[PDB]
This record gives sequence, C-alpha cells and structure tokens, in this order.
Amino acid sequence: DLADRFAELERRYDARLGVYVPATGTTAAIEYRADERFAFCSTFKAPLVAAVLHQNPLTHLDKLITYTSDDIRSISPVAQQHVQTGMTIGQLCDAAIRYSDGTAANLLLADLGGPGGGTAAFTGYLRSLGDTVSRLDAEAPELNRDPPGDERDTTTPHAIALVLQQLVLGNALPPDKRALLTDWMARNTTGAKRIRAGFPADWKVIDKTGTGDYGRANDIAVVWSPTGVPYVVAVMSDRAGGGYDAEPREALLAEAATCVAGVLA
Ligand SMILES: *C(=O)[C@@H](N)[C@@H]1N[C@@H](C(=O)O)C(C)(C)S1
Repeated sequence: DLADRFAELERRYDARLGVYVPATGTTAAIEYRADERFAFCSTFKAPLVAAVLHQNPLTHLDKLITYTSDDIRSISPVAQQHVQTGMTIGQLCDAAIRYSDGTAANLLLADLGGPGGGTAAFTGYLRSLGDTVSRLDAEAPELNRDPPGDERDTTTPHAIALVLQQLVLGNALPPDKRALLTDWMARNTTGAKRIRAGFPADWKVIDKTGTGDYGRANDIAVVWSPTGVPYVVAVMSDRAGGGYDAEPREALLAEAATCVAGVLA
C-alpha cells in the first residue's frame, strides 16, 4: 500500500511528505498530504519563467539586464559570474531553471514587475491558471525562511502539479514558448538525486527542484514512459522537527519517486 510506504518514509526521515500525481487515462491520481501547504522554495521558478515568456514577445529573451553587487543576496552560481557584463532575459531564465539561480529569479520577478517586486504578478499568473491556492509573498532569500505552518510563499503538491501539467502538457503557453520551458527543465542540473533517481533510465524526466530551511526539499517533474506516456509528479518535504537548520534529505524524494515509479510502470 502506497500510503503506508509514504508514512514509513516520513518516520525514517523525521519528515512531513507530500505527493501528487494527477489522474490520467488509466491511472488514478496519486495523493499523500497533497492538499497540505509546503513552501515553494525554488520550485516557483518554473511557473515564473512561464510567466515571463507568456508576458513578452519571444525576442524579449535577447534583452540585456544589468545588476550590481547588492543584488547578490542568495545562492546564484551563474549571476555572480556576470555582474559586470549583465545577463539577457534568456540567460536569466536558463540560470533560474537549470542552476536555480536566486539572483536570476529575483531579476525575472522584477522584469515581470508590479507590486511586491513582481510577487503579486507572479501570484496573478497562477490565478490565471486556475490555481487559487498558491501564493508568493517574498523573493530570495526570504521566501525559503517562513516558519513551518506559515502560509506565506506556499503551494501544495496538488496545486503545483496541476500548474506544471498546464505549462508542459497543456496549452498555457504557445508551442514555441512551451518548448523553451520544457527544454530548460530537461537540461536541469540540480535534480539528479530526486525524482530522476526514482525512475528507470528509459523514462524521460524534466524537473525543477527547491531547497529551503527547516529541512525543505521539493522536486516537481514531468516524466514520460518508454512509450511516450506522460505523468506529472510533485514531491514536497520538510523536517520541522530539526528546526531552522534541519538538513534537507534528497534521499526521501528519491525513495518517494521510486514508490511512484513502481505504481506507474
Ligand atoms: C531554491 O530552492 C534555492 N534554495 C535554490 N534551489 C535549490 C535546489 O534547487 O535544490 C538549490 C540548488 C540547493 S539553491
């Protein structure tokens, strides 16, 4: 039984685990704590890039964005290396997804614009996709630090899975913008020990991870069977019991994904 397996993993990792896989042709939705709130962490960058793409002509990707020393306030493996030169919107989208670059995402929020440095427009974008649950209230680094239980900067496995489904498999974006988002997630560098670790090599996996305080570790993916049948997989976790400095545990997400893959095979 899946729910028993997910509950075992919670005990093993002293964690709270949430899982959602939306229903398909012949598979029932998989759900475990799927309607409980968990912090977005960096997972918001997938819908953020979709918002920026949707909002502008495709050649907005070529616009140069400049920023300064004081814009670097979070883990930013790419943007730290380009303060002098600036970075194009395309480069920022690439870094935000593939390296989970925090400065890149902050700049993309500012590009999207409006109150809260773009957090309100980001949240409005989710509303336009029928997501009445998720909310973004702060940018990096603040968005990863909300106390366990606090609703700021949260989504649910259920809400984010339905959003990702529309973005990658549905018609939220035109085909050209959709392919840009899909390709970036396909080329993600941060995801190898999460959902990817739970599916066999002949399944395609694209994803966006998030990590935060209180042992937060998330991964949202779209996967395709060896015959091209797609499934959306959202896994979210925290370890409130270890306090603010609780270590995130990727292995928990790998094991949860392995369990899901077992059902979907
Ligand atoms: C977003 O959660 C932010 N903490 C960046 N994302 C994490 C992840 O993607 O797993 C990093 C790469 C640990 S930093």
